Amino acid sequence: LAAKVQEYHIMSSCYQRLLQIFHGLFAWSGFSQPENQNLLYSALHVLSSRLKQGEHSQPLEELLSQSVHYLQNFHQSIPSFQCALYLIRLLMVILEKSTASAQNKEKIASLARQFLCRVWPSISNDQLHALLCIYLEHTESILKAIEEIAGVGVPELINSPKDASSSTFPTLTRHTFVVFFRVMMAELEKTVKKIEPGTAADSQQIHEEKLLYWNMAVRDFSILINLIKVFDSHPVLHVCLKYGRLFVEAFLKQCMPLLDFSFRKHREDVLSLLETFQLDTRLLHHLCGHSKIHQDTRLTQHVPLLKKTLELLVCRVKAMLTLNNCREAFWLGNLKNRDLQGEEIK
Amino acid sequence: QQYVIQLTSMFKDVPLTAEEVEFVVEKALSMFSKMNLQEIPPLVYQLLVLSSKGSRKSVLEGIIAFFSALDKQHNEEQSGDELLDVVTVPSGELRHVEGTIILHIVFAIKLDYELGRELVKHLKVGDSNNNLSPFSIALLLSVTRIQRFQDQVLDLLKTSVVKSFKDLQLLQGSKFLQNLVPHRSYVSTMILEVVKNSVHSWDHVTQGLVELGFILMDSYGPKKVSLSRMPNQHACKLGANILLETFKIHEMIRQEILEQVLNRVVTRASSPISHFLDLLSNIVMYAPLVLQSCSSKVTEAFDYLSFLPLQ
Amino acid sequence: LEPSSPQFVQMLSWTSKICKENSREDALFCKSLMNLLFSLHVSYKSPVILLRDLSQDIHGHLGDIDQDVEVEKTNHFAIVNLRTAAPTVCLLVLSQAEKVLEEVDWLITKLKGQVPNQPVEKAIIMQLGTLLTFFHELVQTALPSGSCVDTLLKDLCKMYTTLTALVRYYLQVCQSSGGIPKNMEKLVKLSGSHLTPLCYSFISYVQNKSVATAMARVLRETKPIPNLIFAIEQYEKFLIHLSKKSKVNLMQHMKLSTSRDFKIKGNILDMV
Amino acid sequence: QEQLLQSTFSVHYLVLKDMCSSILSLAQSLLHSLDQSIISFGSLLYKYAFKFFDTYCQQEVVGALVTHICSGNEAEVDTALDVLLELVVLNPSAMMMNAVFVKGILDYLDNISPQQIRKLFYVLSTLAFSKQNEASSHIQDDMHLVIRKQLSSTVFKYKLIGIIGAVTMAGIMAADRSLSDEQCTQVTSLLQLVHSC
Repeated sequence: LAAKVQEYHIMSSCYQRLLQIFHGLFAWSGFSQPENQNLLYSALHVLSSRLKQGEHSQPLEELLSQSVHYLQNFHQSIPSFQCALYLIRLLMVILEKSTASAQNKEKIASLARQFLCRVWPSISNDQLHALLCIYLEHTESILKAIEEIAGVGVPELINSPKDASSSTFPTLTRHTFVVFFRVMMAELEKTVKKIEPGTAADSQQIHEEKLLYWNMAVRDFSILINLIKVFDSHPVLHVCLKYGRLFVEAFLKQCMPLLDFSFRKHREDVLSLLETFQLDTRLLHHLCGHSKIHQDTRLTQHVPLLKKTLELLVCRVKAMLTLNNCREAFWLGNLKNRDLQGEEIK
Repeated sequence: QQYVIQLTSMFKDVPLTAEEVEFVVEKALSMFSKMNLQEIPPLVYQLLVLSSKGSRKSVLEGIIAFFSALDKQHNEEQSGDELLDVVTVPSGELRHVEGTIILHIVFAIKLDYELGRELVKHLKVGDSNNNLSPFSIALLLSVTRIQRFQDQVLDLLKTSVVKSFKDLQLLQGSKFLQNLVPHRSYVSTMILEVVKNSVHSWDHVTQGLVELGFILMDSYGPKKVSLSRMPNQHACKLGANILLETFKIHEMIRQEILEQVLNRVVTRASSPISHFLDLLSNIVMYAPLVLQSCSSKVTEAFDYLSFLPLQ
Repeated sequence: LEPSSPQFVQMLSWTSKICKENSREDALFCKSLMNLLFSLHVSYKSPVILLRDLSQDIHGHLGDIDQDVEVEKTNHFAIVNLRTAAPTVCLLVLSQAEKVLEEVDWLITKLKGQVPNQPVEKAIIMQLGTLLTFFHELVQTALPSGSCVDTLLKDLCKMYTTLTALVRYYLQVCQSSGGIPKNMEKLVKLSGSHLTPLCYSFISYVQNKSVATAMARVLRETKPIPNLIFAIEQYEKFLIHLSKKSKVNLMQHMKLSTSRDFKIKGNILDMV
Repeated sequence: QEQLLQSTFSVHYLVLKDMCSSILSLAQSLLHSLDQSIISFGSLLYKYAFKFFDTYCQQEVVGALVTHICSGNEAEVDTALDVLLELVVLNPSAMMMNAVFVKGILDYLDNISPQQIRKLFYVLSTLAFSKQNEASSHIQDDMHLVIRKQLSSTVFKYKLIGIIGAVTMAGIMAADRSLSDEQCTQVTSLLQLVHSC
């Protein structure tokens, strides 16, 4: 059908149901035990035969990958979005059989981007969250993908006829932007959390690499909060005001010691890092004040803990300064409260 | 006011919703005073065997509140000159119907644990927990005969008495707070009255009572080997009072109390055992009473006396 | 002595008469005497007036934090001398205030679990309105940077937690839509215009002017100011809840919360 | 593991039988958990305790299992019923004389879900149809009357219980083994009776 709708709407549901059956069959706990490993091998052989048969006896890796290449061919034409998510899930459960995952975690992510960039003519928020969570984790250099999505989100808001949200990501609208924001910030928090510094025993290259990684992380975090100025609605504001607290807690907990260790060797980088984070925390304070200017219980519910773990950072910066015998260098001062757009309220 | 016993047949087979059963149990609560004292236990049996498939909190709450109020009224208006005076139903009838009803409730709880879990969660304590009463304390003490609820009710009783003694120690320590509030019956005298009231020929609470006494003594003994010591000392005093009180009244249990006290006091561990020693000296004051029941445990305690150190 | 007799009253009068008369250099003697006075006076009425008119005298001797305020010292108690007030009396009066807050919070939780709630509310409001003058009086003192300022921050956090418990109880009560009388309104407005901004002005002065166990001690320092900020913000949030419930507004009286951002200097080059 | 407890109950059963009441109390206490490993361990503890100990402790075991079944909680009911099934298929003769206690459960048929009633009738039937009982087959001819008096009732719920029990007992009575005798005629008579009722 590259070049009456009852049959099309029936076969679409059949196509979705079929891959649902496949995913249900290929993802049960019995395959963990080695009793039915022969049954699993026979099923994989049945799958892989339709490419090129002739060798019943084969290594597991070879026919596993051949079956995967067979199933990947169905991305040529599928009619819905649920079908695409199910195909991705089935590929996900099949590929984890192989021990090595050097290339699989990249091919899955590339296919997921190929599905997400497809226009999908007519989609619901409960499924796009899962698909974008699959895409966002599997790419290497998560911060690069996050920053790229943030830098291609602006072709929407800069020039869009009303509801004609055709960006270079054709599934970025004014009704589904909050899902993108939520998964983006959640994945940023998750990938930040798992970093760990230790004992400063490594060479200068390791420390400079970690500082560079953190500099990229905080730059992207600033560019991800900064565009809530133009998108000020209840759910996006709520999700940013929650996961910003989460990220600040992660930054204080995990990479304050790494800030402690290398103050001697690299003092010019860390100070600029703190100023760059200070700008973002200033805007977060502006958000915290704006949340209570207009009384709204559901959004104000989170501001006490945010204020606590955002004064914690200032006091811990003072603690870091005192740890290296430099107490006299600390100097405080209040700040002028601003609105979200930036003014001087009185 | 005569066909209420057969008024329960309407809620047996047909399904109902919560509002109408709540209304009829409210009517039953309002007519508890009207019907009779003696007719209550069969009605309680009928409603409680109905309650498995329907309302379960309401009936238990109503029974507990009614009997707490009746006990409170009888206790308040019972005091007076030993002469002709106004009184409601006498003690010999009231304690007996309370015993039958508590035994029936324990049996019904044994038939389905959900009622017992609802009862335990209902009487959860910090807070005053004003629903505590001699009847409710007796209930909680008699549920301990089931293995599912033993620790879950003993720890609640322990924290309750600790909270009460903390309240007393806080209230006696100031004038302003003492000036504002009127005193409420603190749960120490509540249990100390339940043990005395237990003379009326029911024994299904003695085991819970002695177990509570021993737990409450062990958990708050003087471990010296300053503010929190005063509740921790009043609790031990209450435990000793409770144990000595159940020693005299009930006969079947006095063989095991002395055995436990001896088995806990004759040790080489050199742990502080002053309170157990004081209790043992207090309960061997009634020398013939020990000789009637348990004259053997002291003998093998004597046979072991050669091994212990000098102190 | 039984706490109702002419002898008890004359004994308390005699101890108060000494505490209003003489001056002694020793810190132990005055601390024992103050403990004696509070032990007598705590069982004859609430000491909440004594704390106010004692800390008002404490505030005179040390000085304000603004560096340009002419206090009057009011000479209430002669035994609270210059060398007496700094490490000894302030810590003790803070402990006594913590005891008073414990009593008030027990009253509040008892009365909330109760549901005669007409006069008890007035009494609690009276005590809070009295000791809030105490806290407002000794916030601006230039206390020594030892443990006394940390104790003050801990007790102030306790005060705020108690007051939010009271506001929560009024949330639980005002479901009748008319349970906000004037005695609460004065308390809330006065708490807005006396204590809350001065907390921030004090925190500015506290922060500004100054092996593994060293690291543990350093991390031990960082708790009280964030704890206080969290308590204050929780208070304002529950106040917003109460304003949304019964259609009145209370955030008119108290201003917008100021916010803090650390700075730095290029004076670490002096270190090397 | 479980061969550890197997050796425990195999070698030192004579000394361990002194405090078997405490053993049963411990098993009863730990059967009230939520996972499956602890519950299975307590189940096999009951089983092994019944296997080696004295007849009085066997009576105590079956009493504890009966009160477990009538307690009410679903996991306890299923576990205790499975324990009884494997216990009666393990040592039918010792369990045979204690049929009174297990039959006494049948008075409480409002605390048990409909599905577990079939399992209860199954375990009771396979208890009452071992050929060791043919010397004095009383449980079988008692249950043929219990089922009749259940089916001839007027309450609908007991009629449903009766049809469930009659079918699941006729199944065991006409079980295919390694017969074609008068027992088959009795099976036929029971089926036409329960069809007419």
